[PDB]
Amino acid sequence: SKGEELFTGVVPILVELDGDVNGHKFSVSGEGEGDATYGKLTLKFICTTGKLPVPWPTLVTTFVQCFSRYPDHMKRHDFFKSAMPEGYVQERTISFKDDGNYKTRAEVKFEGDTLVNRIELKGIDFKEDGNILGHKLEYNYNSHNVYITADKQKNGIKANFKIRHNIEDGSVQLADHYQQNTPIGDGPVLLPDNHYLSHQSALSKDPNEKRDHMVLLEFVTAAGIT
Ligand SMILES: [Cl-]
Repeated sequence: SKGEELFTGVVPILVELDGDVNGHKFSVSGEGEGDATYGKLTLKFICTTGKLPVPWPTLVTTFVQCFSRYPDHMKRHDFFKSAMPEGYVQERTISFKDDGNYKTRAEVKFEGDTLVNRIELKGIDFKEDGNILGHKLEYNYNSHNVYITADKQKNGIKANFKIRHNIEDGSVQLADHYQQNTPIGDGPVLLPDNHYLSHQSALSKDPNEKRDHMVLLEFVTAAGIT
């Protein structure tokens, strides 16, 4: 299909995020590339406003599941590529256990030769010295399964999952994610049977980068259908 064909090699990516959490405003720009043949993503993000006012790991899920590797037998379930190049809107509520929540709305779509993810994020009701605004979360990340179900009435998909954020005290902060995707264009897409995306991530730093930043490498593959 047209959408599949857009991803057969390495595709440049651009990420732009405008955030407001507890009324503290911030912006992040990111860039890198995705290779859906390997399910592989490499990305570098810069906070362009100063220090990020929340922990870099709480933004990982927000900052392109179109680059997941769907196995050949699962190719009829790949909603994300089927919506391209016109793209899809990706909304989430992210509820941090005993703390505030983020709401995000992003558009993921090709703008010429580049896959772009443009996000607005608003965060409310955070504790002034909780794990988030206080920056108590470890700079690391765990593997998660993203359970995908069709959302036929929106011609898209929903997903539900909980991110495990390891805290500096040895405890874990859960970040419950509720996700809804809907195509930007009016035509048909692939509506999947229930399955999951296995996402694995590793966060590092560019020891030559003086700006507040995050380097993120990720591998994402679809599974759950035998
Ligand atoms: Cl999981």
